[PDB]
Amino acid sequence: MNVTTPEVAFREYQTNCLASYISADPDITPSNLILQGYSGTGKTYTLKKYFNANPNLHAVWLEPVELVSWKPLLQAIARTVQYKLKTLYPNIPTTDYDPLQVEEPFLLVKTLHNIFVQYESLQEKTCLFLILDGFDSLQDLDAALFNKYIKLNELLPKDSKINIKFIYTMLETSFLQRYSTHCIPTVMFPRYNVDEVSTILVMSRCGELMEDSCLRKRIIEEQITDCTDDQFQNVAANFIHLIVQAFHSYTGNDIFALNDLIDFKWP
Amino acid sequence: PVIRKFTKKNVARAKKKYTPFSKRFKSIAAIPDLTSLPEFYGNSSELMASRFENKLKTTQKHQIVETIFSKVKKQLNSSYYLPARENEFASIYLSAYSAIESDSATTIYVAGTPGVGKTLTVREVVKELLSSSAQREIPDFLYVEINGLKMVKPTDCYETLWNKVSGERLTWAASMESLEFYFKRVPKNKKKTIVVLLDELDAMVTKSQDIMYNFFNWTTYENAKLIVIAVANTMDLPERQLGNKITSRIGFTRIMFTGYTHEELKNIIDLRLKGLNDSFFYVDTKTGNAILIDVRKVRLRMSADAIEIASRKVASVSGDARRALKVCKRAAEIAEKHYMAKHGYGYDGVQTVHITHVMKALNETLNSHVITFMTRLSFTAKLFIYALLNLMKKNGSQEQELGDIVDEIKLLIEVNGSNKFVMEIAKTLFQQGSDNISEQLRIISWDFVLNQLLDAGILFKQTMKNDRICCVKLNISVEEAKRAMNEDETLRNL
Amino acid sequence: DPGFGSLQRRLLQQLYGTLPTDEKIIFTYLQDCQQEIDRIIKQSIIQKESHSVILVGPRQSYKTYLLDYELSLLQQSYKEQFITIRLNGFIHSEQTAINGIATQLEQQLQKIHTISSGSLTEVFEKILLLLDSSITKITVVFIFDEIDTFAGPVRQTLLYNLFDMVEHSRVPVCIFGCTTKLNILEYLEKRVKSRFSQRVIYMPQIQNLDDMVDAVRNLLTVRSEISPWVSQWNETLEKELSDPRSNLNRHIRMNFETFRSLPTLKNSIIPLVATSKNFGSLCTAIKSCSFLDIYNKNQLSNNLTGRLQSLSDLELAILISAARVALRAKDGSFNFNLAYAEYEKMIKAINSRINTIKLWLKKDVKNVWENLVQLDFFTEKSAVGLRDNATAAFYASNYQFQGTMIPFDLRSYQMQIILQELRRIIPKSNMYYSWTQL
Amino acid sequence: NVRMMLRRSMYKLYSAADAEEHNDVSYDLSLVENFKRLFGKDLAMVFNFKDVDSINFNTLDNFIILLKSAFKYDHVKISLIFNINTNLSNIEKNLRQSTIRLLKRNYHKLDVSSNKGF
Ligand SMILES: Nc1ncnc2c1ncn2[C@@H]1O[C@H](COP(=O)(O)OP(=O)(O)OP(O)(O)=S)[C@@H](O)[C@H]1O
Ligand SMILES: Nc1ncnc2c1ncn2[C@@H]1O[C@H](COP(=O)(O)OP(=O)(O)OP(O)(O)=S)[C@@H](O)[C@H]1O
Ligand SMILES: Nc1ncnc2c1ncn2[C@@H]1O[C@H](COP(=O)(O)OP(=O)(O)OP(O)(O)=S)[C@@H](O)[C@H]1O
Ligand SMILES: [Mg+2]
Ligand SMILES: [Mg+2]
Ligand SMILES: [Mg+2]
Repeated sequence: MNVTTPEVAFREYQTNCLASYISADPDITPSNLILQGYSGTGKTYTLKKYFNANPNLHAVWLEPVELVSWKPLLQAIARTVQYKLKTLYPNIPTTDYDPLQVEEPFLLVKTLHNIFVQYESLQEKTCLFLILDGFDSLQDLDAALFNKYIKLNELLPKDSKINIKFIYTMLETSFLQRYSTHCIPTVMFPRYNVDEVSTILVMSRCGELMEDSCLRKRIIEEQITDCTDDQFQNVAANFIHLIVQAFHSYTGNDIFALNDLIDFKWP
Repeated sequence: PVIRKFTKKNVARAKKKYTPFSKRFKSIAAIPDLTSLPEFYGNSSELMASRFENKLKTTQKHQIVETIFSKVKKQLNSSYYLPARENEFASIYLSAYSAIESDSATTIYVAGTPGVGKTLTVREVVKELLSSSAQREIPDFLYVEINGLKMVKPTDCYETLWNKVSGERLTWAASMESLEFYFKRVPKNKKKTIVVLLDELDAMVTKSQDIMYNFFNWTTYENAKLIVIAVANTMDLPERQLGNKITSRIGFTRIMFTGYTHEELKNIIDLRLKGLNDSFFYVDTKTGNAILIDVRKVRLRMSADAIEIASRKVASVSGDARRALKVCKRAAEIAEKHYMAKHGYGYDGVQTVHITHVMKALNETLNSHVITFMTRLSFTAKLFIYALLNLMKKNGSQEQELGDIVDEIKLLIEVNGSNKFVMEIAKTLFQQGSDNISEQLRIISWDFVLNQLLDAGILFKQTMKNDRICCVKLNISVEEAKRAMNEDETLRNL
Repeated sequence: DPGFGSLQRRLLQQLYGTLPTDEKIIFTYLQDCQQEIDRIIKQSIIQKESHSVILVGPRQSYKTYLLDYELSLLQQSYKEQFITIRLNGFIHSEQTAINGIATQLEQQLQKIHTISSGSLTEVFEKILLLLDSSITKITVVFIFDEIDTFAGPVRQTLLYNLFDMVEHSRVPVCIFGCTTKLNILEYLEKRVKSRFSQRVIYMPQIQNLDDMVDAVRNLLTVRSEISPWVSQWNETLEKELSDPRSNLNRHIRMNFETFRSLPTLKNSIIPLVATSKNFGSLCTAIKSCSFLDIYNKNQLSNNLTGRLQSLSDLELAILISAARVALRAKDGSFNFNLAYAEYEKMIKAINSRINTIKLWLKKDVKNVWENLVQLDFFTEKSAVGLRDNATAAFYASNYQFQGTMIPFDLRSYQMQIILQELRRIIPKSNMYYSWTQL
Repeated sequence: NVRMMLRRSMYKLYSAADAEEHNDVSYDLSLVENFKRLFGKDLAMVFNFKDVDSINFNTLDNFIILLKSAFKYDHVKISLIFNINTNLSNIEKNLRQSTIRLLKRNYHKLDVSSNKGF
C-alpha cells in the first residue's frame, strides 16, 4: 500500500508478509498477529528493522519475561500506554490515572476506555501497536491467559480515534497449536541452515573483531603488514570459518553458542 | 512513612454502624412504644421507588402494529383464581390466621419441585390476609420478603430484616444481636406481628446451619410474634441439617406440593385463554392491526386437541406449568410468523393454530442435534471418528491412545489404495497438492479437527505434555457415532 | 497509477469486512439465521417484548458478526429506544460482572440523555431495584459471550437473576447468549433451566462446494465503479470461477475436503492481493495461484517433520540411538547412559565395518542432549504440560517435583517420534539409514 | 519459586534505597529499569546465596537466566557470590550448559576454610 519494505538477509518472505499485514490504516489491519520461531531464529531483529524503516508507525515494546505474572503485565500495559500517548501528543490536556489501580482484567478495560476517551479531538483515526515480545516466556503460565488477550479487542470502544492492535512473538509449537481454531494470521520463522549461520556470523562479528586491542598489540610487537584492512578481514573470516567447521557438529545451528566460542578462542 | 508490602487501592466500604440495639434505650422499662415511631415498621418511607424510576423512559410510539396473535402471546406469559391449589391454600391460610389472631409465633415449611406454584399461592395467601386485616378483623401486621438467590453474601439476610423493621443500617453481626434482643425482651404491648417469607432456603444453609437455626428458633420465644414461612425443594432438609431432637422441639407445620397432572395443566391453559378464544376481531388489510370487538371481521380459534396433547406431553415428563405455557406461546409465535410471512406484513377467514404447530414446537425441545452436526462435518473429522470407532471395536477399552489413532489412520489410507476417491485424495491429504512439501507425519489439518471435535463437547482428552500417549474418549455413547458414520457414502463403502 | 492502489485498497477492505453497513454483503448459505435473529431483535426493540435466546456453534462461525451487523443496522433508525450491554465470560468473574453491568448501564444512560458507588451488595441491590422492580420504556439488550463459564456446577446466581428479570419485569429485556458446546441445556440447574425460554438456534454449516464458490465470488467481486480497472478485474475472476480446472477451484476444493472454513482461505488470500505491485502481476497471480503453495509450505515449516530436516549429524545419530533404546524397553522409558552406550556401539560397528567417524565424548554429548530436549523431541517420564486454569498452576508451582532432584544421568525420558517414522522420513542416501530398523 | 525470590529481592532493594535516601511501585525487574529516574544514582547490586547445596538448581538456573535480562540498562552492575560447601563439580554437573558458559566469562575461585594449612 504505502509502506516501505526493508532488506533483510535471509528473511525475504517474512518481511513481505509483515509489510502486507501491519500498516497505518486501522480499516485494513488484523487485530492480532503471531510470529513463531525457536531460539535464535531472527524475529525481534526483523520486527525492529521493519519498525525502524517506517517512522510513521507507532509502537510500544514490552518484554513479559521480566514481569513474571499477569497483574504486573496489566499494570505495565496501563502505564506504558499512558506514557507513549503523552509523549506523542503534548498539546492535549489530560489527567493521570494510577497504574496500580489495575488489579483485574475488567479494570484494565475500564482504565483503557477512560484513557482513550480524552483523545477524541484528533483529526483521523490512528492505530497504536502493542508488541508483547515473548508471551510464551511467562514463568507461571496456564492455558487461559491468551483467551483473554484475544477477546480484549471487543469490549473497547468501536468508534474511538485511538485503536490498539496486539503483536505476539511465540516460541513453542505445542502451545500455539492449542489455539489453532481461532484462525489468527501467523508468520513462522524456520530455523537456519549452516551456510546462512556462517554468513550471518561473519557479517556480524567481522568488523568488531579487528578493532580489538590484542591484535593491535600483536602487530605493533611485529613488523609491517601492507594491505592492512583486506588482510585483517581475510584473517577474521578464516578464523570464523575454521571455528564453524570445527564445532558445528557440537553447537548445532545455534548462533549464541558459536558467538560465545568465538570470543572464548580469540585471545 | 512506611513501605507497604502490597496495596489494596480498590476497597469500598458502606456506612453502617456497629452498636447493637440492646444499648440504645437503656433499661428495658425505658423502651417507648415502637408502633408510633415514624421510623419503625416502615411508617413513613415511600420514596425509594421514585429515586430510580423515570430513568428508563422515552417519548415516542410510531403506531406499533398489533397483529391478532400478539394478544394471545401477551396473555400467555408467566406474569399475567387458583384452579387446582385449594387444599394447600386453605391449610396455610388457616395456620397463619390462627397465628395472627391469638398473637403467637409459628413456622410453616413448604417443600416441592420447580414450577408447581408454591410462591404464587403463598403470595395470594398474604394478599388475602392483608385485605382481611385492612377490613379491621385482625390486628395489622408487616410483610417482609427475603430471597436466597438475590443476595451476594449469604449472611445479608439479617441486616435486611432489621432494615425493614427499624430503619437503621447496621452490619450483619450487630443486626443478629439486635434482632435477638428485639424478639426476646421487647414486651408484647409495644410490637407488631411480622410475616417473613424466607425463600430458596437451600441456598442459605450451605456452610453452616446458623441462619436456619436462628430463624426457626426465634419462633419459640413467648414475647416474639413471628410467623415464618419457608419454601424449599427437598422435603426432609431440616432433618439433614439441624437434627431430629431440635426439629422435634421446634415443632413446625409441614406441607408437600406434588406435581401437576394432564387435567389440571389443561385447565390452567384453558383458564388463561377465556375471552380471546372463539372471539371476533376487526383487522385492517393494509397494515394488519387488530382490534377486539377497508376492514375485515375474523375469528381466532385454538384446537382443544393441541392443548390436550401439549398438556399430556408436558405433565408426563416433569409436571411444570411454565414449560407448558412456553410451548403454547411458541406454537402461537410460529403461527404468527407464518401468517405475517404469507401476507407480507411487517413491524411498525378463520385464523387458527393446528396440532401441527404445537407438534413442531414440542419436537424442538426433545430432539438432539448431534447426528445432524456430524452428518455435515469435514472428511478428516469423519476419518478421525471412524478410526476411533475401529480401535474401540478391537480393544474394547473405551479410552484410546492418540498414536494408535494416527497409526490406524495411516493403515486405513495405505490399505485401501485402489478406490478412486481415496486414490486421488492421498496427495491432498499428505502433501497438500504441491511437489515442494515433504511427506507429512500426521495429516493435513490434524490439530484443527482435533480441537474442533474437542470444543463442541464430543471428545474428552486428559492433560499430558507427551502428545503420543495422551488418552481420548467419546462422550456421546457409541450408537450415535455409528449412525453418523453409516449415513456417509465413501466411509460406508470402504 | 492511483487507480490500481484504489482497487487494491478496496479489495483489502472488502476482505477484512470493514465496509459501510449499508453496502455489506452476507453469504447466501446463512441468510435464514440472519432473518431469524433480525426478527427476534425487531420484536424485542420495536414492539417492546422480552426475549431470551442462546446461539451454539463452532469457533469462527459468524456469531458475533451477525449480531454486530444487526445492531449496526438497527442503530440508524431507532437509536433513542434501546441500550446495549456486552459481557464476556473470559474476562468477567462472578463478582466483576456486577461492577461491569453497573458501569455500562451508567455510561449508556448518561449518553442517551449514582449507581456504581458503594459496596458490592449496594450496587447489586441498586441494579435490582432499577431493573427487576405517548411514553414507552427503553429496552436493555444483553449480549453474553461464552455463557458456559457462568453455568458452572456451584452457584449459577447471575443467570437466575437475569432470567427472572426477563420473566417478571416491567422493563423489556432481551438477552443473547453465545457458546460452542452442543449440550448447553444440561449445564443449567433445575430452576435456571425452568426459567429459560427453551429457545436455541444452531448456526448453519457448509454442505456443498457451490456454497464455497459463491462465498468466494461474493468476497472478491467489486460492485462499485471506483477505478478504471474494475471493469476488467470483475471479468477476469469470472473466467477463473467458471472453469472447473483452474487452480483457484482446486485450492477451494482442497480447503473444502480438509479445513472447510472461509476464514482460513481469507487469511491465505490476503497477502496474495496485498503483495502484488502492478495490475498485470495481480492478474497473473490470480491466474496461477503460485503464492498459495508458498504460504502452505511455510505454514508447515515448524511441525514435527519440519525440524527433523535441520539437525546436524551428531544430533541425528543421538536421536536414532535414543529411539532404538526406547523401542526395546517395556514402557518406552530410557535415559542418557543407555543412549550413549548404544551410540558408542553403533559408532564402533560403523568404524569396524569400513573415513573414520569421530566418537564424541560424554561431556560434548551432554550439550546435544540438552539441545534435543529443548526442541521438544523428548519429554519427562510422566509430566503434565500446562494446567487448565490459574489455580491449578499456582498449586503446582509450590511443589518440588522429584524429577528436579535426581541427577542428570538418571532422569527417565520418553520418546515422541517412533523408529518407524524415522525410517519413513530419513532419505536412503544417509549413512545412518541402515541403523533405523532392528 | 522464581517470582517469590524476585519479589523478595526487589522489596529489599527498594527498602534499602528508601532508607539511604532519608509513593508505591511494583516489585518487578522494571524497578531496576526506572531506578535512575526515581533516585538519581546507579545500582551496584550484590547478591549473596547462602547454602547453595540445598537449593533445587532448576530454580537457581531460571533466576540466573532472568537476571541476565538486566544487562541492557547501562547503569547497573550485578555481582554474585556462591557459598559452595562440597565442590564445584556438582555445580558443573547440575546446572545447564549455556548458564555455565555465561558464568565462565569472568570468575574468581577463593578457598576459604578454617583449616587452610592449620
Ligand atoms: N537475518 C539476519 N541478518 C543478519 N543478522 C541476523 C539475522 N538474523 C539474526 N541476525 C543476528 O543474529 C542475532 C540473533 O538474535 P535475534 O535474531 O534477535 O534472536 P531472536 O530470534 O530474537 O531470539 P529469541 O527468540 O528472542 S531467544 C541478531 O541480533 C543479529 O545480530
Ligand atoms: N394454579 C395455577 N394457576 C395459574 N398459574 C399457575 C398455577 N400454578 C402455577 N402457575 C404458573 O406458575 C408460574 C411460576 O410461578 P411458581 O410456580 O410460583 O414458581 P415457583 O413454584 O416458585 O418455582 P421455583 O421457584 O422454581 S420452586 C406462575 O407465573 C404461573 O403462571
Ligand atoms: N465486527 C466485525 N466486522 C467484520 N468482520 C468481523 C467482525 N467481527 C468478526 N469478523 C470476522 O467474521 C468472521 C467470523 O466472525 P467471528 O465473530 O470471529 O465468529 P464467532 O463465531 O463469533 O467467533 P467466536 O466469537 O470465537 S465463538 C471472522 O473472519 C472474523 O474476523
Ligand atoms: Mg527476541
Ligand atoms: Mg419462587
Ligand atoms: Mg464472539
